[PDB]
Parts: sequence; structure tokens; C-alpha cells
Amino acid sequence: FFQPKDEGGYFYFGELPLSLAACTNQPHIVNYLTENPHKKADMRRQDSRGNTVLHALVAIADNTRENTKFVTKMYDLLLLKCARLFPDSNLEAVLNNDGLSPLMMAAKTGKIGIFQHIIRREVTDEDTRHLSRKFKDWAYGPVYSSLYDLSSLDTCGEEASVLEILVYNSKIENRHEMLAVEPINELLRDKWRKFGAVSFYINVVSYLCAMVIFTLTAYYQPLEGTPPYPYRTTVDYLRLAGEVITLFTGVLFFFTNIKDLFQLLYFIYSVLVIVSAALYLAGIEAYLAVMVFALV
Amino acid sequence: VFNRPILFDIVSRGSTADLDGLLPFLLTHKKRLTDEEFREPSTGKTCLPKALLNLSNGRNDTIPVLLDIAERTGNMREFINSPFRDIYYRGQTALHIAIERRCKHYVELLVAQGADVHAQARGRFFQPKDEGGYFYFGELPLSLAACTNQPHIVNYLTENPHKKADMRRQDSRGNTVLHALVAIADNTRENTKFVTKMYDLLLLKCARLFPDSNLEAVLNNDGLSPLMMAAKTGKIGIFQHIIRREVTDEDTRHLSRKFKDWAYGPVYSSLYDLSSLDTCGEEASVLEILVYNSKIENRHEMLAVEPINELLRDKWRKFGAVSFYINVVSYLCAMVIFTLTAYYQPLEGTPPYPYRTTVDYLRLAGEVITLFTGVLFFFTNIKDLFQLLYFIYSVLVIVSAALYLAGIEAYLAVMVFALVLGWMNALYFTRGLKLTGTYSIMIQKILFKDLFRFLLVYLLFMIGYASALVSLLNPCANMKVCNESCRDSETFSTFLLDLFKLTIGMGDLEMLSSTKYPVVFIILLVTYIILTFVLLLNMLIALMGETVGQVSKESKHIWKLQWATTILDIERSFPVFLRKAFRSGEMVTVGKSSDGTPDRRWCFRVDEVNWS
Repeated sequence: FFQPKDEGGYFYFGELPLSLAACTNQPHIVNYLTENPHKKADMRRQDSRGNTVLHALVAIADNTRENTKFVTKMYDLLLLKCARLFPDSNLEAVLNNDGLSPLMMAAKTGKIGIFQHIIRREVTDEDTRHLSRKFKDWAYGPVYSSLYDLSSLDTCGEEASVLEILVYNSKIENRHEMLAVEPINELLRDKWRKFGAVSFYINVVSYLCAMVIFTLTAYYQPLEGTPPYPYRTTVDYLRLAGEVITLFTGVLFFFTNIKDLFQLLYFIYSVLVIVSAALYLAGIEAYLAVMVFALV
Repeated sequence: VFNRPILFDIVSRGSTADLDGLLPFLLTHKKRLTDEEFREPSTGKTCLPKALLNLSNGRNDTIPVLLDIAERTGNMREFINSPFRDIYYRGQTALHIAIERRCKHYVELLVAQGADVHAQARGRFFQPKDEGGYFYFGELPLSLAACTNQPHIVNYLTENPHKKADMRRQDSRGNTVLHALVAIADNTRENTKFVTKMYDLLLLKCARLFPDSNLEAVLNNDGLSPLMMAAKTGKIGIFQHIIRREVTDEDTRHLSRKFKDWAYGPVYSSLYDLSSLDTCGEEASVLEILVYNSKIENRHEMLAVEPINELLRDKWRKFGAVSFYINVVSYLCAMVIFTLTAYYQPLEGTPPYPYRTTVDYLRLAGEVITLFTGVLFFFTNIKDLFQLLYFIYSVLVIVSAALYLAGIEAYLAVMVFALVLGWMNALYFTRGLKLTGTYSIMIQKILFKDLFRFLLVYLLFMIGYASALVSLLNPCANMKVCNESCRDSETFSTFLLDLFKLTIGMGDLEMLSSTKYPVVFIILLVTYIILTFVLLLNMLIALMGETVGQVSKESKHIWKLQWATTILDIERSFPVFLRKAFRSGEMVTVGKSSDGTPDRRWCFRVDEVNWS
């Protein structure tokens, strides 16, 4: 009954009385259970699913106005609580059984509201503001040089950066809309005007050149039967230099997909180029038949 | 006192408790606080700007004490003039910072002791946002208060029982406070409201205090009027307001734009001025920059203002359609005459110059006026020193003239180029009446982008597959079974010809079963031709069907844009000083005090209807 609604469950709050009060929006109960002149619980202890109260709080979050308002401030309340009462580490760093951050789980299931808020929020009182996200640098009248943090936004597959789950593994109804947030939409242009178009154009021009070279080596072959390996003369150096770089493109696109252990087509390309390489190494009839498959 | 850091700490704290009794040391060791070593040489900031940079509630009450110290040295001038020196923050006398933080008290003091009412901080930080700049206000303290919307500061700096600045002095970019005020103007409600009235405030100020000339007349380094710069960057709001505004109090209303003539109940014969609206390239009239040089996101919308939209019709119903029809009919006649002289020529070889008989007077009279149209369209574009096509027309007509003057063979070859290119240019007139020129919209996308890239990629596809097939005859032995005319050969490219003939989506090529001739060749051929000839062109057909629904405003908009372009160049083609449109107006004292010109002060009259 307490599992999420995709495992036959009816309501999943987090299997913890503290989180049970949290999701159900009973702040006074939270203040009591966190601290009271008796037994008291720490939001430290995660659940039987790897989650602590924050992750749960994100789970049952929704996008309707009501299911954003209260949860927004409740999250910050409990965060500041854990901060003050544990002013050495932070709660945000703790990961679930899948090792995801609460921000990560916010991204995956596409919870717009809580994510849109957690990306901006800054701690006003500088007493302990050392967990804020948005900063300030200077305001010369009408222009604020605002400064957005990036610490789990981009590390290229080293700690499951959020942008990765946004781009590759996301099949989310709100995947598009979430990208409209400032420090992501801008980061697109930032990675674009540098290292964005340069390598893209390099790759497209090199690919077109390789394909035209394969066409070249195709049309200038000895025709009318008998395809053995004829490389013995200077004019055949052209075909030799074309086929070696053909096999080179093959092994390169092979290495591209073996590192994954339009995502396999360029690999089947390499497979057929290797078929061609073997068949031409044999140098027997009915063996150029795969060169045409490779070209097409 | 002991170092630059200690005093910076003292002042950033905000209490002179650590500064008291330091001035007798300063005088003791002749330490003049003006000295530069107490400035971090990275930029040059001194005690005062570092002080004012830190502000609690608007009061860091050691500042007057520090200035007392400066006068204990006996120096304020060197002190209060300590401009920042680098490429990021250049100049920027402390007064700029004080005004930016907006504590009119410290403003009062600094100005009273007297800093300067001029410091042109040209640090790249202060450039516009298209030269790496972050904020461009106008390099003048007065304009700095203006843009930042601090009216009281404006009243103080304009006039006060001390040094005071005149909005006369332009910037290091040719601009005075009005031009700047237009620069940082925007189109959002907020960035229109305050700037609207601030502009009028400062304008009336300059008027009253300089009631001989006007500020509006002063031009920037590019010689543009503030109204001009408003037009160019497409600032709708400030422009829409400056075109209507009229000075209510007739004491000095001799700068207003809209006037009144009579109101017979519900009809007001309102009268809009035109003094920088139209002079045909003599003083950079605003309509010119609106029509020719404008590539503005709001170029269309700004035209919706009354005394411009009406002026279109005004120049249309007179001198608008007459010369347009004259030009189109004369052009069609010239082209049909060139066709005439083309078809009636001596054929079957031998094109010398045969003009010796009466029947050849027809060809002579046709070719002379052909060369005349050529030299005319040549003169059209040489005055510029569908804007060069009619000139390349003339170039090729002159090629034809020279080649026929030679009268040798292979020399009529350019007459056909001339005829075909002229009948292509026939589209230039075919963009006016009857909603002609709709194609001229869609050709903007299909010829340059869509059909272009499609034909490129498809040609590459088919040539690659052609190499494939011409290499795919040796196994699957040489046979290309006769189509539904190259036979097995090795020459150079006849393959490509007959193969393209095959690729023609002409007749649904034969089907096979129990293969005897090339076996795996046919399946590749059929799947490829299905790919390219059942999807690609269909991809493009669907692309057309979806892209055609983009015409929203650019039908009437490109229609009146044609109006603008054509009509205005028409005016630009013949003597405008002749009796033309944009008629006269009411006489002096309601037609004087030049933003333009004589007592008539040429205006237009629009008859509005309203009930109230």
C-alpha cells in the first residue's frame, strides 16, 4: 500500500514518521519530531529505499500551484533545520539507493516546480548562507551581474551530472519545458559559441569528405569481372589511399560504439566496412558486393 | 596613514574611531592624502571612491571627516578628481559612483565643494552591450542621473548656487543627454513610463534656460538627430511619444509636434508637423532610414503611427500610382520591343550588321531604344555611388552593343541573355498591384534554402549511388536490362547519362522474380529509388505544405513596404523641388521656432473623430 503508484502502491511518503509529517504538510509536527525534550529523529536516517526526507518530499511533489506552494517552503525549512543542527555537512549531498541526488530525482521524474525553485534559491541571512545557489556580484543600477552556481550541472559522466540525465536518459513529458530555466538555456549557448559549432563543422566536413573519397575509390575500379587485389602500380595508390582511410573511418566508428559498453547505424557502417576489408583481403569474386552496401 | 589597507579597513568599517587623530600624523610627515601610493595600482581607486563604494543605509559618516582631512592638506581638486585608470573602469570620478548609489546628501556635498560636472568615463565597461560594454549611460554625470531616473538630482545639477552643468556639452560619442536617454530606452511599460516624462522634463528645462535655440537640433557624431537614433534602433515608445507630444502651456509651446486647427464638435482637424520626416536625402530624413537602411524587428510596427501611415496614402494618391504605372508599362513595352527585334532577324548563320534597307529600320529603331534603356538603367545605378539586376541588364546590353558594332559571328549570343534576364527582371514590377509579388516572399525560402539544399543533398545521393551501380555490374554480371541508352562500356560518364534517364521517376520500373541477370543489383536499385523517389521529394512536399502557413502580417506589410521602397525612390528619381505632395501649413508663431523651417512649417492635416 505504501509503494509508489507504479508498483501497485497507493501512497508513498517515505516510510518514516518524520517524512510522513513532511509530505502531509504538518510543520508543527516536524518541529516537534526534529527536536523535543524526549527522543527526537534526525533527517539523517534514509529509508528502506535509500531516500531521506528530501527525496521523498520531491517524490510526491507535483506541478499544480497548491502542490508547489507548501512543498517549496517546507523543503527550505527542513533544509535549514538540518543545516543549523548539523552545521558541518549538508543533507543535499546524501544520495538514494540509486545514488541519485534529490535534485537528480527531481530532474528524472520531471518535477518542474521543486527543481525550478531549488536551482534559484539563495539563503538570505548570511549567518549560514553557505548553501545558496544564486549569488550576487554587483548591481550598477538596472543591471545585476547575477551568478548561478554549477556543481552538479556538468561533469561529463563522472558523478551523474543533471544535464546528462536531462539530455540522454530523459523521456519526460516536461523534459522540454525544464530546459527553459536560465542557467541551462544559457549554458547551451555557452557551450555553443565555444567548442559547439567548431567541432560540429569539423565532423560534418570530414564525414562528407570521407564519403566522397569512398565514392572516388568506388568508381575508378577495374571493371568487367575479376575483382582481385590489383595494387601493384602508381595509379592504384589512389585506390589504396582511399581504402585505407575507409577502413580507418570504419575502425573509428567501431571504437565509437564499443565505448558505449543514430546510435548503431554508424556502427553497422563499420561492421560492413570490415566485411569489405576481409572480402578484399581474400581478393576473390562476389566480394566487392559489400562495398556498395557500405557506400549506400 | 600606516598603509593603504589600514585606511581602507577603517573606512569600510564606517566609523572614524580608528581615523580620529590620523590627520595630525598626515600633516606631521607631510602625508598628503592626495598621494597615490594609498591607491591599489590595479585601477587607481583612492580613499574617496573606495569609501563611497561601501554604503550602509546611504550614510558612511566618515566621508565628511575624510574631506575635512583633504582640506587639512588644503587639497580637494586633486582629491575629488581621482579618475579610475584602466581599460575596464576608465575615468569615473567618484561623483559618478555617488550618483549611482543615489544619496542626494553626499551628492549635495561633493558638488558643493565642487568636483566636476563632467567626467567622460569611457572604460569599456561603459560602452554599449555590443562593444563588450555592460552599461552605457552617456559618460556624463547629468546623463548618469537622467538614465538612472533621479529627477531631483537633475534639478540640482542643472541649476544650483554652485557649479552647474548645461545639457549642451555632448559626450565622447557625439551624444547629449537626450540621445543617451533614447539609447537605454526600451519598449517595456516601465522602461517607457518614466523615460517619457523625463525626456519632456529635461527638454523644457533646456528650453526655458536657453530660450533661443533648442536641444533637439543638436546631432551626434554620426550627425543623427535624437529622433533619428530613436528611429534607427527601433525604439517604439520614445519615438511614438516624441512624434505626438505638444506643449500645453502656450507660454513656450513653440516646440510642439501635434497642433490643433478647429473642432466642430466630434471632428478635430488635427495637424501633425513634418520637419525631419521627408526631405529626400538632404538632411537624413527619418522616413528614409525607416525604408532603406532599416532591418529592425519593429520596423513594421513603427510605421503604424498616424502621420506616417497617412503619409503613405498622401504620396500614393498623388505621384504614387501614376509614375508606377508609367514605369511598368514602359518597361513591358521595351521588353516586347526587344522581343520584336529579336525574332525578325536574318537567320541561318551570318550575323553581320545588315542595316541598309527600309525594312531594317524596324530593327534599328528597336536596338537604339534597347541601348537607350541600357544606358538609362546604367545611369540609375551609377547614381547609387532588385538593386543590381537591372544594372547587370545594362551591362549585358552594352556587351550586345559592342558585339554588334563588331558585327562578327558568335556575337548575337548575348542578345538572348539580355532578353531572358530582362524578362526575369519583369518580376521587379510584378510585386505591386493585384497582390503580385507573393512569390517574392516564398522565393526567399525555397530558392535559397529549401529547394537549394534539397537538390544539393539529392544530387549527392544520386551521384554516389551512380558510382555504386556503375561499380555493381562485374559481379551480378554486366547487364543493365533495357529501361522500361548506354550499353556495357567503360568510357567516362555515359553511365551517368543513361542511368539518370533511368532515375527519372517516369514509369515504375519493372518487377522481377526468378532472377537470371544481375541478382542483388536489382533489389538495391529498387529500394534506393523508393527511398529517394517516394520519400525525399515527399519530405519536401510536406515541408512546403507546412511552411506556407507563415504569412501573418507580411502580406499587407510587404505591400506597404513595396509602397515605401518604390514611391520613395520614385520621388528620389525626379526633381522633388517641383510642386509635389506634403503640402504647406499654418503661418508663423504657430509655425515657427525651427525644428524646421519656414512660417508655413509644412504639416499634414488629419481629421479625427471623437466624442467626449
